[PDB]
Amino acid sequence: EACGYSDRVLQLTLGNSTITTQEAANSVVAYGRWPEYLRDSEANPVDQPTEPDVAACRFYTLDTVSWTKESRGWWWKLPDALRDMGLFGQNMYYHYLGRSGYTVHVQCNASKFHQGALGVFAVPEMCLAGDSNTTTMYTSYQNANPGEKGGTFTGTFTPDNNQTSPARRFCPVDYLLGNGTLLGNAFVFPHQIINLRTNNCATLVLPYVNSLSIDSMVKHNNWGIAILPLAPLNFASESSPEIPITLTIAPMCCEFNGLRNITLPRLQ
Amino acid sequence: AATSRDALPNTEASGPTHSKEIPALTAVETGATNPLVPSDTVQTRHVVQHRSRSESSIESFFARGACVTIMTVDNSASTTNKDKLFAVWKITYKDTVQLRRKLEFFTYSRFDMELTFVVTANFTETNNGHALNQVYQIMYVPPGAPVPEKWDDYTWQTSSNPSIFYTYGTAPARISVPYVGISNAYSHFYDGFSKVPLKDQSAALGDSLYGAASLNDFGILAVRVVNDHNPTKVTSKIRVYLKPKHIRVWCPRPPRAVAYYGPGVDYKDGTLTPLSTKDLTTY
Amino acid sequence: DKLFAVWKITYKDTVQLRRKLEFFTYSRFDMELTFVVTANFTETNNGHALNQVYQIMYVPPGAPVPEKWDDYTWQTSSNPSIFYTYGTAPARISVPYVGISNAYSHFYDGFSKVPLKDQSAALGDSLYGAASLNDFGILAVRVVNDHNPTK
Amino acid sequence: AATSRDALPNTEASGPTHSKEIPALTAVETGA
Amino acid sequence: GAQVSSQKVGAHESTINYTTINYYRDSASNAASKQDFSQDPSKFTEPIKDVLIKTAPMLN
Amino acid sequence: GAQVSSQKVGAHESTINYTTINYYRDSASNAASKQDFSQDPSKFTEPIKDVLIKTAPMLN
Amino acid sequence: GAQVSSQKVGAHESTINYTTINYYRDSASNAASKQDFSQDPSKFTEPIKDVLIKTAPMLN
Amino acid sequence: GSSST
Amino acid sequence: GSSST
Amino acid sequence: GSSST
Amino acid sequence: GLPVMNTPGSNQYLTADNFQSPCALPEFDVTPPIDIPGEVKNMMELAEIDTMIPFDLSATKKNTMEMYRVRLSDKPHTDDPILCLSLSPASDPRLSHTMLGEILNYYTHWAGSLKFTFLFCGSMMATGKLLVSYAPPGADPPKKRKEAMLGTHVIWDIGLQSSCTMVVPWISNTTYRQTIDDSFTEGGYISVFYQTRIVVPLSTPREMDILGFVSACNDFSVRLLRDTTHIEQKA
Amino acid sequence: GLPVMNTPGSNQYLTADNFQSPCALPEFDVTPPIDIPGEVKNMMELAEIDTMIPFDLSATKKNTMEMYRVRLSDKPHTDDPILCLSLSPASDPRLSHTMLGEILNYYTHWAGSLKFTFLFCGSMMATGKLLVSYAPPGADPPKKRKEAMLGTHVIWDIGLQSSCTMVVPWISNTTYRQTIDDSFTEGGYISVFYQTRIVVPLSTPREMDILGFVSACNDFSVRLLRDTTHIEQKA
Amino acid sequence: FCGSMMATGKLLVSYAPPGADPPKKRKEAMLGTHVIWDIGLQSSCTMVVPWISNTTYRQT
Ligand SMILES: CCCCCCCCCCCCC/C=C\[C@H](O)[C@H](N)CO
Ligand SMILES: CCCCCCCCCCCCC/C=C\[C@H](O)[C@H](N)CO
Ligand SMILES: *C(=O)CCCCCCCCCCCCC
Ligand SMILES: *C(=O)CCCCCCCCCCCCC
Ligand SMILES: *C(=O)CCCCCCCCCCCCC
Repeated sequence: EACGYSDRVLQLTLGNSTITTQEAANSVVAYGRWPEYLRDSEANPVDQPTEPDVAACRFYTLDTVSWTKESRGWWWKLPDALRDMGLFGQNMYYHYLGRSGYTVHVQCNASKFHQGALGVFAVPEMCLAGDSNTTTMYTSYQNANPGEKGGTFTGTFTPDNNQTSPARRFCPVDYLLGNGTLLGNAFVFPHQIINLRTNNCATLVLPYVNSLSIDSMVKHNNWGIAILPLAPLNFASESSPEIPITLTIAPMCCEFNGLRNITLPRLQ
Repeated sequence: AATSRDALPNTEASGPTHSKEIPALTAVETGATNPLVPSDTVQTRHVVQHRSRSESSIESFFARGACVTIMTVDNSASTTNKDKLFAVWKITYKDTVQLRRKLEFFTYSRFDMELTFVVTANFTETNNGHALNQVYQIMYVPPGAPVPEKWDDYTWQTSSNPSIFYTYGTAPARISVPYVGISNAYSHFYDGFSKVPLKDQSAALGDSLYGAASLNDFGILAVRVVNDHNPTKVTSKIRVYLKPKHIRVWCPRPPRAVAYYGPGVDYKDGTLTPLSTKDLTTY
Repeated sequence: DKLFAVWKITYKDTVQLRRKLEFFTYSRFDMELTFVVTANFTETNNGHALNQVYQIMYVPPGAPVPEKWDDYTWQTSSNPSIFYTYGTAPARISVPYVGISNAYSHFYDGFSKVPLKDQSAALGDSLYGAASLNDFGILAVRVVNDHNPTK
Repeated sequence: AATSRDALPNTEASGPTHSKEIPALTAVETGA
Repeated sequence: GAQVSSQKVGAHESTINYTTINYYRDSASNAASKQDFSQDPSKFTEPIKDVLIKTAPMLN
Repeated sequence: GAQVSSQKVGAHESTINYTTINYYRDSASNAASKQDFSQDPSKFTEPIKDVLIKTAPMLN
Repeated sequence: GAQVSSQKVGAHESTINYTTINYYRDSASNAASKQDFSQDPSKFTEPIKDVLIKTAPMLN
Repeated sequence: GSSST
Repeated sequence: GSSST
Repeated sequence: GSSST
Repeated sequence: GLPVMNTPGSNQYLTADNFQSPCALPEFDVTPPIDIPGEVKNMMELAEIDTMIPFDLSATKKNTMEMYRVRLSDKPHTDDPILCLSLSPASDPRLSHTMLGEILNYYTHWAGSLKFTFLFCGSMMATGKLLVSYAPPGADPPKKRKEAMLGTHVIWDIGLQSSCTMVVPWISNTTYRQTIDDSFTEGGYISVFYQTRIVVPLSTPREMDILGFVSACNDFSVRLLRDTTHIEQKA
Repeated sequence: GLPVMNTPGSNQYLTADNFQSPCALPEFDVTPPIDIPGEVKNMMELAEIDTMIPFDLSATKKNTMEMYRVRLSDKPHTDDPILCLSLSPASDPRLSHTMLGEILNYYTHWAGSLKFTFLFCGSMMATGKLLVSYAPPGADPPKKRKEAMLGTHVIWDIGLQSSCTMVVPWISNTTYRQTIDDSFTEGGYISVFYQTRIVVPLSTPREMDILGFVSACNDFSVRLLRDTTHIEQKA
Repeated sequence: FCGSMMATGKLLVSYAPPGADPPKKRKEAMLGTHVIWDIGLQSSCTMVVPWISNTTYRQT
């Protein structure tokens, strides 16, 4: 635009929160569908829904992780990563049912002299593979759900050989996208790439996706966020560079049904 | 209104170019694929395109019966340490690999299911003897109905369960079933658990398998030889073929790249090297 | 092992239809295939076999050819198969004009490879008059039944 | 004219209430 | 109740048609019509918020 | 003498119809149409002589 | 969707006709109509650039 | 001839 | 319906 | 009666 | 003859099929119907009739008349449950044998709203307020009034209208639930508490029974017909 | 009865047939669809999405993340190839596992135009010009820029538009190619060269990666459905 | 921002209305009114502290 508007410079405002960026690579709307509230013709639970609106549909920043030459990748699940985030988390644990869309904003700046590229993927039903070759489908609820800290990918599959006290955790191998399919094909999922010379962030607007209009947020994650180094971090001639990666995520058009007493999960 | 059997777009003739229009240059970071066609980067002639994508419509891609299981039954005398063998199979497409991999190009699906049954029998013992033509009963028992415990017990009465009585040597049996899911679509992947572990509850009590939803998702097929036994032993097998008709699919996925290892997405050590050696600058 | 059969689809293994088609250089047609199936006992013994079912699987160039009568390829999720019951009417299917050219070539005066000077003779070599090595694929046929004591 | 395959009645939206209308209270002795 | 549709004719020897009658009350019993629609790949190939013009810079 | 009715279509790939011809003189030989009616449960759920208004006291 | 054509009648006992309905979507499944055309042999029998008049000298 | 339902 | 040849 | 597609 | 090609399914017998077949008694003079009272058109009509719940299946009360009686008394207020029940209408032992439970055991799937009605059978002189609760699944099942109050509930005041109804609204993730015990399609928790206490004057019984009934609402339906486990035939 | 004559094909089971058959669950109440995002109507839609190429299948890089990275450096100009690839999208080991390659392995025949897009992942300070080439088959496969330039090509200038696309136009003798290695239906040669050289200032990495993607154009189609060799089930 | 053009960074500027523990960690500050500032050519960034008060005027 001759008034200066740019593909690269954006402002997102949800609730009492605003994100600015000056080095964006446009932004993605997954499957071309913007988030929406549940329509009457698709509705299923009959009780009046709660719609917390600005109290929950706002940007929550998770703990910042660190990208280094040895990093194999990171993953998070939604809504799990937001289970402890203000009134969104509260609404989630107080209700049997809940649905939500999200704006995901991944942040990672560096310099004109650094290089590297992060693949940022939003995967519907991101089922990951377990650490076991003695029992399949054995990852425990506690290990499947890290909350905001997320998990990581590994370059090596290593089977849990403790049969007495199994680890019961995932063992997500990076080139196999943590799920037995090739990473080079993850681009069929809604994605952006943070290539440090080009941009310093990724923005993905995710609709609620499921085979149901609404479901148990506590039992089921709708989306997975997978961040993998497609091209490794590098800087000048330093052997041990580091740059931070920050995740900020906002729920959108979230509504809840089936109010009762609060859920108190076994998370450890 | 564009149909699957319509011809694809014609190539339009294009000549030399020298401008500020830059189709070839792009930025994959955006998450988009550059929509180019040959006339954007080379000189083209006019071609009237007749080819179509008719055979790769979702319906056409799936319009085939695939074997999902082999059930074994026999017609032997039940004796104190061993009974006449009837078969019980939990309905699924995950016991075999080929249809499973095709459905798993997608996250969710809706379809009407066509099941076709191929039935073959043979003698197992040496003796001369004979058997007369067998009739088979394929009974569907849905989650909650009494599963048969003996080849001849009351459950084979089927007052409400659907059964097929198939006569050996006649055309393979076939039935259709509608979209029977308890959700708006079948989930090929469920990133969740069927139970929330509560703190106030024992770990055992809150536990459940990762990625599993209803323990008896679709029920069972129970198959038996209806005939009484012969002096001679005859073993039979029922091969089940599944075809998804009237199908819709959502959310594409990368296909399975390493061997299947159970009903989930798990993989086995030693099978994780799909790709083969090939040098970067070797054609 | 139990014997299953594999045949490279062609009209050139027999002579009569071949000679008729070869009155012409090129052709287009829809192909109708009909299958007549006959069985017999080979050993002397008395015994018996129950009625056989046969699987005729089409495997097109590139699909896994079966190595054993009972391996995973007979699952046929995508290849077309006919399950034929012994003693019923001969099996039959139709196929459209499936050529990768605008017509079938009954004669191809050429090679599938150009021998280049910068390449070894072995590397540039190919049979005279042959085009695609696996032109139309194979039919793989098996008896689906398990074995009898009698052959 | 209501057929076996007709959809069942829609749920109508309803809000808070404070009145002499007492749907919840009843008397099963009546046989109803 | 017969449905008459046209065939797309491949090899040739007007429009040739074929006939179909459904014999059963349940649509699940029907054969597949194969009369399917195509859609544009955009939701997967161009999921970006701002419409892409291919001759223009993707980043401006 | 063909009877043409519509199917209620569940999973999808206009109105789809199906055809039925009765081949026999005796109605007992016919298939079941499954075109059935529903009725209100009142004769069992509210068999009371005085019409029940649910917002009112059942006993007045 | 029925196609009604005439038979050429050989031995006799009006026009006698026969009926054909295509049962399948793919034209490849159809029977052969045998309603074929003839052409003149000229492209093989007289492929010469200058039209031949048979009463005239072929070489002039 | 035909009846329609 | 019908075609005539 | 008949439908045409 | 007309050229025909036999398709798969030929000569099979599907017990759920729906074909014509020849009549063995041609031109039989059928007796006309008469207008018998009580005609039923759909099994859900029966599911909408209230039937009584066998709540107290203790070892000594089960399979006796006592199983239908829930004993209350005029004891001091407590926040402890009078009764606790799982909303698994075909599989919980207290619901599976009600008319609703029985019909649901001939089907694989159920959906819709239900309602529980309680009848107070103490003397006219007895008064009391009770809290009837429905907690949708996913949290700790209520064992104290404190938790039960936070879910769907009705505070019942005992008086001339002898009975009170709590509607269990259809609140589910899936569009239909399974008619067996299944965690994925679990329905949640029904419970009853003392809101104040039962109070009686002198010369009055200090203990009494309440009876409970369950029935389906007009939005309730079932599907996928199946055999029941509620009857068998050994030998 | 109506006189009929059974034809060949009678009683067979063709797995590709398309017939009606009886419904085992008559009058079943089907759950309606909801508008789930991401519906696909044709497998070629997936083939038009860019997926990343495992170019470097060396013994130590294959089956690791490194296989997707093509290393460049600021070395002096050479006319020697950065990479060489055969246009055999279903059978060349670098293309056969891409999403396009995978879908093509369920079909016998492919036709149409393709496009390769490369992404430069060095620092902003790094500059360079590269030549991306497509040589239709029939001559010596290009091993020097001199030959590669004579075919279809794009000279890529590295800058703010991070990526560059070369379209491989449909140029074939046959109307469809086979999805296996076949000389008669061979597609030719894809290659990449240094046009000038990568140049960096001081304090900058002298080596970096480019990533490559392949996808189909709107004129691309496949036919003759078949099983893939890319999955098996031993025992 | 008064660093060099070569310096980059993202900062979070926060406003927490009164009544809870004053934020000493980003975790708490994020939950209130805030702006995530990306450093670049637009040198400066503004957070608006919206009038959020119990009383109609505050004391000075
Ligand atoms: C007389 C024989 C009747 C046979 C009736 C079978 C009815 C049950 C059909 C179940 C449908 C299975 C569909 C495939 C599997 C699921 O889609 C996946 N696990 C995803 O949910
Ligand atoms: C279930 C059985 C399916 C069988 C399908 C067979 C499909 C393949 C048909 C190939 C067509 C062969 C036509 C004859 C040969 C060629 O015309 C000549 N070599 C000339 O090119
Ligand atoms: C519409 O269908 C009216 C025309 C009827 C044409 C002839 C029907 C052929 C036999 C149909 C049997 C129906 C199967 C229950
Ligand atoms: C009404 O039925 C007029 C139309 C007739 C349509 C074709 C009938 C198909 C064969 C019917 C046989 C009747 C069985 C005794
Ligand atoms: C045009 O076909 C309208 C007239 C229909 C005449 C009766 C058809 C007889 C049965 C046709 C079955 C079609 C096979 C799928």
